[PDB]
Amino acid sequence: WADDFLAENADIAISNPADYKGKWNTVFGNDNPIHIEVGTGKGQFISGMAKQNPDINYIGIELFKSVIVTAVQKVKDSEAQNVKLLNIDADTLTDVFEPGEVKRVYLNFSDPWPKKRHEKRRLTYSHFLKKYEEVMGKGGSIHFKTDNRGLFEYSLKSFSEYGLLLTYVSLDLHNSNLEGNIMTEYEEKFSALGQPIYRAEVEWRT
Amino acid sequence: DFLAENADIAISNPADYKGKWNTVFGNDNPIHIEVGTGKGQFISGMAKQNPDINYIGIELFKSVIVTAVQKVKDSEAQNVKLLNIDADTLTDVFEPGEVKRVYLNFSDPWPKKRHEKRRLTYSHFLKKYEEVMGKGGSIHFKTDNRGLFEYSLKSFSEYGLLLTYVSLDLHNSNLEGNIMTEYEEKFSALGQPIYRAEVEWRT
Ligand code: NA
Repeated sequence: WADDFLAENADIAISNPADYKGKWNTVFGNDNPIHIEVGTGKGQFISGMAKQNPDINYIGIELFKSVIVTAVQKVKDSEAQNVKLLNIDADTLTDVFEPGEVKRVYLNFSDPWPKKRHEKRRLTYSHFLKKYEEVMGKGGSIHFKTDNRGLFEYSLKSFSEYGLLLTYVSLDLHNSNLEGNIMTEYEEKFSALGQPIYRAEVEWRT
Repeated sequence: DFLAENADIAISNPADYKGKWNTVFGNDNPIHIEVGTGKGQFISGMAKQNPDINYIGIELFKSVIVTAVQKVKDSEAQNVKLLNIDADTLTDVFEPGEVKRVYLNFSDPWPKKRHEKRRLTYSHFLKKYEEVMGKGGSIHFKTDNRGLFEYSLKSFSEYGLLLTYVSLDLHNSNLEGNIMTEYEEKFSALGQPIYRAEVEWRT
C-alpha cells in the first residue's frame, strides 16, 4: 500500500518533521538555503528544481497522500540528495520551521477556490501569507505560477494589500523566455493549448 | 486658429486657474484628468456618462487636440476642458488634492531601457500625479501592451501604491460602464487581451 511505500522511504518522506524545527540544516548536512514548494503534486517541479540547483535544499509539502507517493518515486528516480517531502498542510508549516529557516515559497497551480465564500482556502489569502512570513522572517519571496486568470488577479491584489513588493510579473510565461523554467506535469500540457501561464515573484520589504 | 474660437473648451492659460478650477466649472465636482487624450472619444464618453464629474484632458499635439475639441463639442457636455500641455506641467496647473483621479489609456510603451523615464507609469510621473492628487486619488490604467502593463504593475508596487482592481482580459471581465478609446474599440476585434489596473495611495 501507499503507507508501506512512504514508511520504507522515510529518508525522503520525513514522518516526524516537527522534530527538526530549527535544525533542518542538520537534516540536509549543509547550511544552504531551504526553499519549499506548497502543493508538490506528482513532484516533477521539485525534482527538476533539485537537479537544476544542487546548492539549494528543497522541501515539498503535499497533503494528498496518493500523489505524494508519486513525488517520492520521482525524487528517488532523480537521485537528488537535496530534497525531502512532507505529508502536511500549509497550516502545519509553523510547527516544522523557525522564522528565517525557509528562504522561499513556491506555489504552482494552487486550487483557485473561485467562490467568494472560499477566499480563505486560497494559498495566496492573507492567512497563508502570514504563515509564509512566520517561516521566512524578514526576507523571503513567493514564486507563483498559475493558468487561472481569476486566481492570479486575486493574488496580485492579496499580495499588494499585504504590502509585498512585486519584482517579477509575466502575463504569458511561455512567450517570456524565463531561462531554467521547470514545468509542473500540468504546465507541460499548455504550450500546445496556447493559454497564457501567469507568473509572479513577490518579496517582503526590508 | 480653431482653438482660439473654442477657447472655453481648450484653455490656453491653464496655469492661471491653479487652486481655482472650481471657478472654471462653477461647482466642487471632483476633477478627473486624462494624460494623453488623443482624439477625445474616451474623455467625451466619460463626460457624457458622469455629468457629476469635471473632466480635464491633456494632449501634447495641437494637430490631435483639435479633433478632441470637436468630439467634446459634438457631445454637448459642459464638464470637459482640454489643455495642450505636457504631463510635467501638471504641477503648474493643479494644487495638491485638486485632482481626484488620473486616467492613462494605451500610453506609449517605450520598451527601450534608456526611455523607461518617458513611460507615464515611471516613478517620476507617479510623483507628479501625487503632487496634483495628494493621497486621496487613484490611477485607472488600460493598455493592450503586455510589456508596459507588466512594467507598470511593478512600478506601482515599488512606489507603494495599493492595487485594488486588475483585469488581465478586460473584454471578458464585464466592467459595466467601460468607455473605450478609438484604438480600444477598433483593434479589440483581434481578441488581443486588454489589461486594466486601478491603484491608489496608502493612508
Ligand atoms: Na545529513
